[PDB]
Amino acid sequence: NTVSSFQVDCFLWHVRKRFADQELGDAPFLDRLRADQASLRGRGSTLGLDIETATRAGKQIVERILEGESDEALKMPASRYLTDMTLEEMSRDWFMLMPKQKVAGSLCIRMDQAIMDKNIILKANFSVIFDRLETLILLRAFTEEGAIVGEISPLPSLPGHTDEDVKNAIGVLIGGLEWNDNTVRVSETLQRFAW
Amino acid sequence: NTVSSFQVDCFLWHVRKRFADQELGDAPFLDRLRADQASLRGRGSTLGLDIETATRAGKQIVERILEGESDEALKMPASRYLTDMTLEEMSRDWFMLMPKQKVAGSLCIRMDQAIMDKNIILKANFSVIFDRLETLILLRAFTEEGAIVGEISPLPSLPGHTDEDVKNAIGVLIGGLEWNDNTVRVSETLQRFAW
Repeated sequence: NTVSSFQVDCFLWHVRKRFADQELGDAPFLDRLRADQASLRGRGSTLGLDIETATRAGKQIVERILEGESDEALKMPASRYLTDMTLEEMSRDWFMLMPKQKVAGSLCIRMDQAIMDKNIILKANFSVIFDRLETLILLRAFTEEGAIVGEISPLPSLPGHTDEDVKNAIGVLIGGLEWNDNTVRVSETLQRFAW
Repeated sequence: NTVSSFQVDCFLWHVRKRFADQELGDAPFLDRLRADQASLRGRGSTLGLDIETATRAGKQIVERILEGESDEALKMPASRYLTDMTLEEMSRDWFMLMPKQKVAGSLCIRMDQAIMDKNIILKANFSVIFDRLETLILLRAFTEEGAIVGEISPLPSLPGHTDEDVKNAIGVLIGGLEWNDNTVRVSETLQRFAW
């Protein structure tokens, strides 16, 4: 119930206190330390439980979360994060004059039917693993003139998407753009990891 | 003198006429064809030379320029053009609040001393050959917030620059930026071809 979360609190306080004992903690850090020895004393008093049995039981619950870390904290490989786009580029507002939107396997594909006879380049920020595209943060289509005209975005409310899903979304976006005579080009950091 | 350039004119006219004979030429193309049969007739008249001997001698001068092409038109390898930056990005105006400029082997290096505690990424548009950076069109430093703060540009009035020159310029730019506690990151298309 509440007692268990309060054992968690008492133990975690004792933990950051052992931290602070090296005296590397920040002034606000230690302020929170005081604030929390206060709050925990007030709760242990207007509750009715000693805080040492609570510290022991919070040690027990960190042993359970440590059994969770012992189930295999860390997977077996490492990831790499690749960026074509400044944050600005990722978050810059844009619009399409005649939208074309589509959903395909946890991926939103947007483009503007009104873009014709432009050179478009595709930039993406994503994640690789085993030299293969692990997960897509975002992709965007820019005109050499500088305009955003298409976007491949991850759908949050779905259980993940794959590298083949992204190569398919890219191919479909490029097809839609090329239909209107737009010469579409891919940033090297996508050639090298998603074709 | 003038007669030789006019042999060049008469021959090159006969050439584009042989083109036009397939009737694939544009309306303005053929307009220029007429305009030029006119101008060449007027010049051959108020000059005093037949245009057929001039066509023969222009064939001789294209044989000399063809001996120039026979000295070895085409080198021995092929190049590739790599783009991080839309034209906009390359030509977008910027400024530095406290400039730092420098010349190093046909390369201009600019940066802003006033940039501190930013994440900067380096994008470049350049040319490779044998999977090595042949020649740099331009490089620019952007902040994740979107601001240009440094630039590595080719100096036109000098006899070319090398890939080592560019790796040195990059290293120097990154050093200058990192001095002010800015975390500098390189676009993958530079990692993969210029380190």
